[PDB]
Amino acid sequence: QVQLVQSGAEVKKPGSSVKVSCKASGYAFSSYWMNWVRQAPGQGLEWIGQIYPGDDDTNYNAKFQGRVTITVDKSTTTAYMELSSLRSEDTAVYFCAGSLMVTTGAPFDYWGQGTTVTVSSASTKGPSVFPLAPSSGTAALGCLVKDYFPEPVTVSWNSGALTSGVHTFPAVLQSSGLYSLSSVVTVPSSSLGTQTYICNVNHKPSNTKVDKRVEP
Amino acid sequence: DIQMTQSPSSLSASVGDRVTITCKASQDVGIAVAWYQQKPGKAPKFLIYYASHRGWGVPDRFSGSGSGTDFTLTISSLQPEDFATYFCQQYRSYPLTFGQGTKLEIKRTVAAPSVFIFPPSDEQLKSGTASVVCLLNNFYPREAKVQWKVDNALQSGNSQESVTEQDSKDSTYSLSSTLTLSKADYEKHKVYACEVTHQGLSSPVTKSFNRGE
Amino acid sequence: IVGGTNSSWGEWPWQVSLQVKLTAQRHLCGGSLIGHQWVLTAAHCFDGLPLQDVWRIYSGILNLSDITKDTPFSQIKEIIIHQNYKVSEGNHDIALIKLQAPLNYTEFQKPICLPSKGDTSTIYTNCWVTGWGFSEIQNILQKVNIPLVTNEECQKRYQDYKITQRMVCAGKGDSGGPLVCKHNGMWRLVGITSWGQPGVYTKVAEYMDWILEKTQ
Ligand SMILES: *[C@@H]1O[C@H](CO)[C@@H](O)[C@H](O)[C@H]1NC(C)=O
Ligand SMILES: *[C@@H]1O[C@H](CO)[C@@H](O)[C@H](O)[C@H]1NC(C)=O
Ligand SMILES: *[C@@H]1O[C@H](CO)[C@@H](O)[C@H](O)[C@H]1NC(C)=O
Repeated sequence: QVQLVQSGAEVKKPGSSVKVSCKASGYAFSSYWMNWVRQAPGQGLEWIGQIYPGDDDTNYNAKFQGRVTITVDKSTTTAYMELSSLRSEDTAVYFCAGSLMVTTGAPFDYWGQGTTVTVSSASTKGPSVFPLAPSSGTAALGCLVKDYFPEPVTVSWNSGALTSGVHTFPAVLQSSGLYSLSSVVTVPSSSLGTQTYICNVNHKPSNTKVDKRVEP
Repeated sequence: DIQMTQSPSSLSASVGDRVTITCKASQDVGIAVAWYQQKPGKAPKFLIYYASHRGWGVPDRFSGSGSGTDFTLTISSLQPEDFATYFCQQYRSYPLTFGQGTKLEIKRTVAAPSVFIFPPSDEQLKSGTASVVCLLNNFYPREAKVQWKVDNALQSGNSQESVTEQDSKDSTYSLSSTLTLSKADYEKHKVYACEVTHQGLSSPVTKSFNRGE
Repeated sequence: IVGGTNSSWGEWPWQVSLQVKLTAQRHLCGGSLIGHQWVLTAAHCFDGLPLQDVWRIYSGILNLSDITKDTPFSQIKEIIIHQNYKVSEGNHDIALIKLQAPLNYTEFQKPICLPSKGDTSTIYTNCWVTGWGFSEIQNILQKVNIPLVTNEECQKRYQDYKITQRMVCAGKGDSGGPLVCKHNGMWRLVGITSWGQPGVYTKVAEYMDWILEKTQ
């Protein structure tokens, strides 16, 4: 089948460069335009450029011209996008998309799953986990995962034994440059005196695992 | 560059409803307009090209129309799988441009938020920072408003709000508000209150706690 | 990059369908729109059907099943078969059709650029043949990426037929259908299907002098 598989997520610092790859299969790689599109968390979709692998002809968005170089490797049928002089504003999910038509570059009938690129001067840091202790017929428990970088952080309650009513909110980038996240769950207030709730926080980028019990 | 403006930015509908999304180009793009569907965290999916023709395997309920500067996407009978963000793209001239996106949301009966307030934990205070969290649980619509009052003083610029996607079961939203204060500033005051204004509440609901109590 | 051999609207705007309405209208041959009034196809399509009154030509058409009595069509005004062509032989299988009324170029109807006189010796690497060939007639216009083969290498297989320098070899393809190859970022009509072993195509480059003279 037709597949576009991109490389894994990248974390870069300002002034460096990132090279995102897109391995294509299941079609005539050299006969279709390969387009690169990025989706910033707060600026929608933005077309970067395109390359026709057969002739290596390229068209770049004037915004990125001078910083993006789209190249292909016909042997492995892989397209690359190299964005240089990275800025924090370049943080976005970068997609490769194949043109619908052999004869023109747009529109795009198929997209890659996307490559998350995070540009930040911040350094890798494990999460500080704090409890959102319930007050005192549903009571709310929580878990404040704060000051971690890079994303993502996975939070589970009682090692998965408690999934009902669990809400893990999207992380927010703070002024410190670190991400913060809160995970909450609602349980009967009576059960607070019977059951113990454990916030299981895993941050693979830092290899840090935190298990914090939540009690009044 | 040709700008593409989609309307509305958000749109609530129910399974079986007929919904219409419009895209307006700042310049004449002829019919060189395509439509894409993107669900959260996934890649956009190709729906329409040349403003009217469906893509490979696109259900017939998806209909595109328009020409010149005004274009429309119509879904005759919304299926639960159709709720997602929709983008219009123009490829008349380079650089190719997309619309800001129109999010289709499941319409639900109004639900008032359950408001919870959490004082900063002792562990965090030892670190010199205080985070007080206000939780709005299982409410609809999304436009709940949250305000932070410190000793009846309306805080501003020191709070960040995060909201979840529609719950897969109840289609409700949940929102968290985190007022971040330094330990020095946290102890200056006594009463911390979270005031929530929502469509489903008769009057704003305020949950407060007294520091150290 | 999706769809396989199925084509998209406007992908091959030069593609035209030649049909005859004797008792039940059916598709017989493909053609290349090379101008407002000019269509280039294979001569053998007219063997036994010399009358211009019966021929209907459809441009900007993807799905032949969508053709209806209300569908617009072009009527032939002049059938210029190559003087050297003979029904008993496949050599010089190039014919020019003049439409009674000029066609308007649209997103679905555009001419295909013809090769220059000097392009008789150039080598093409990204070549495609499009048509509604047989398996019945495929409803959707098909596209196939086929590599070109040198005349010397081709003659080894068609031992029963003399492959002249005015022919191209390669190897869902109609008689008279286009053989287009992208060179220097521009698509050019390299050949015309004549024999449907490898496909054999009339080399449009060698016939440019005849094409321009008749056209002008
Ligand atoms: C092409 O379209 C036909 C419908 O006419 C369909 O049966 C076939 O599976 C399609 N092929 C591809 C590769 O999508
Ligand atoms: C082509 O048109 C016919 C009717 O004219 C329609 O039934 C068929 O589905 C069309 N082709 C495709 C691939 O849908
Ligand atoms: C087609 O071309 C003719 C002649 O140039 C012109 O009168 C007409 O407006 C054009 N468009 C259509 C839709 O016929």
